[PDB]
Amino acid sequence: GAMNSSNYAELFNNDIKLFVDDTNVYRVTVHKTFEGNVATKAINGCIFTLNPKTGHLFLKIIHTSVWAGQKRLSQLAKWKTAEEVSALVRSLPKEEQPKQIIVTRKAMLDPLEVHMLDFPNIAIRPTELRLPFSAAMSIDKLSDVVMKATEPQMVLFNIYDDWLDRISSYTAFSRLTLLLRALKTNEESAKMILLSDPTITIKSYHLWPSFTDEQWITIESQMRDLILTEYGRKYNV
Amino acid sequence: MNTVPFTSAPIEVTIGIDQYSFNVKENQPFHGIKDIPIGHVHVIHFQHADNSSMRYGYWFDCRMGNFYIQYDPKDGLYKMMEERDGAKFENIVHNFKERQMMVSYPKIDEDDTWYNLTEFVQMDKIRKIVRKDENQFSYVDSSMTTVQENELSDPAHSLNYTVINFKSREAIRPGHEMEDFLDKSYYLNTVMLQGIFKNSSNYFGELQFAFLNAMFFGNYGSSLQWHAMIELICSSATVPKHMLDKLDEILYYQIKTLPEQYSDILLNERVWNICLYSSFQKNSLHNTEKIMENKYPELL
Ligand SMILES: COCCOc1ccc(Br)cc1[N+](=O)[O-]
Repeated sequence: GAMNSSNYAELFNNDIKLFVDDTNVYRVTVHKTFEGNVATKAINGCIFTLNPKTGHLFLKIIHTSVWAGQKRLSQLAKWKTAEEVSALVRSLPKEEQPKQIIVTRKAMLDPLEVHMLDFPNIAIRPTELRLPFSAAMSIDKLSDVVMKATEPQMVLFNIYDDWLDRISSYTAFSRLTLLLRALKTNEESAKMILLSDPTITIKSYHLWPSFTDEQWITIESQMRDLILTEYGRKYNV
Repeated sequence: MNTVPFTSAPIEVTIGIDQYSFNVKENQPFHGIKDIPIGHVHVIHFQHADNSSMRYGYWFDCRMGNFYIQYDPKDGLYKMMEERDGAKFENIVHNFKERQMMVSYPKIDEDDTWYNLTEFVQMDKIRKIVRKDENQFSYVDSSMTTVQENELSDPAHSLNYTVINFKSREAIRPGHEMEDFLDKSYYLNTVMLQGIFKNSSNYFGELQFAFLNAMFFGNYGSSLQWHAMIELICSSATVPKHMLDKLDEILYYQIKTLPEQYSDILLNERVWNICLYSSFQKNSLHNTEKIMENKYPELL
């Protein structure tokens, strides 16, 4: 059934599973027309498909051409998401296919179930967690590859960098969700925290800076403060 | 006009014949139902006074044989049976008819209700949904489960309605996932009408039979089937105009006949609100929408 705080450790067991987040698939800017009406312009988007145990990210870039001449784009975006996730599963070797796919938004359940009819043994699950994966486009290297794409493209990343050499999957996912929650609540401050010290760099083959264990503790504390603060600046507390 | 004689009435029971019903007392000298209109299927049905659990009954057509009801004290129910001796049965009917020990099927001349509820219902199709080939009539009760319910446990006691499942490979063409899920026309017109039912009359016959079993026996799986068959039409953008017009008449008479006090359990809020107000056919069921709004505005 639904994934929640109670069954959280299941994410890090040895049954292959993927989170799918569709919130950055259909992205637009709203603007005025010469006649003073409102119109939208699509920009490139992406499906965020993540193995929380291993950190493997299947970033399917959604190029604006897929929307050309289509109606009801927000509905279509869910079905396109499900089509691409199904295509990804079929492309994987049997022993790499997931046993479960957890969708971050319940509106993806029926589209994904229908596209996965050929895979009756893959469980499609909602979640009660409010995960911050929308903030994936605040990671500079991910945003850059999405915006530069001139055609549909899949790009593979490890969203944990080399963290699993030193920490467990549980701890890695907790750090990722902390970073993304911070970027989502106050992107400017979060990015300042991550890059304030010019001596800590991002490796070419990494997404995040090369912090030592002690520096990650400082970073993580700075992110918590930011989230609590913003929570105060918001509700005045 | 045909007759189903009753050997006796040893236990107190409410007896239905189609949309009519009457109470019979224990050992009351009741010996059957006469003046049954020829040309339609009928259902005789029972609810015992001591145990309202299990409404049960028999679908039959008097053109197919001579049927009578006798209480079995071992199995504890009124059983339908066919008499092959046409003289033995005629003697039974005339004798009881002379003693005026029979109720008369109380049809008002102006009244087309039963025709309208059974227009497309055929005994031959009932006998394929309800499989018991040694009899010409068909037993149904409150508890019998459908083939679909069973897949989700005695096969011989099942209601073999046509399985409808909107999230199934049967319903969804590979490559048309979004199209077929949001517009069920190919599943209605190609899979179900052309493929399985062969024509709209057989589809409506099964829809009508499912409703009647839901209403007369409180059969839950039959109610599920009735609603599924409605939803499949309403969720199709492309339906022959004659089918939409006929569906509106069918549903109007079903909603008209339903007991006011059973709407809470026999009507699915989601299906009806979707069908009347959101679906492709939201504007194609004028008579049904008007009766539903005036008779069950709470549900909507
Ligand atoms: C084995 O005995 C079968 C007797 O058959 C009948 C019994 C009761 C009634 Br009412 C009518 C018949 N009938 O038509 O013959």
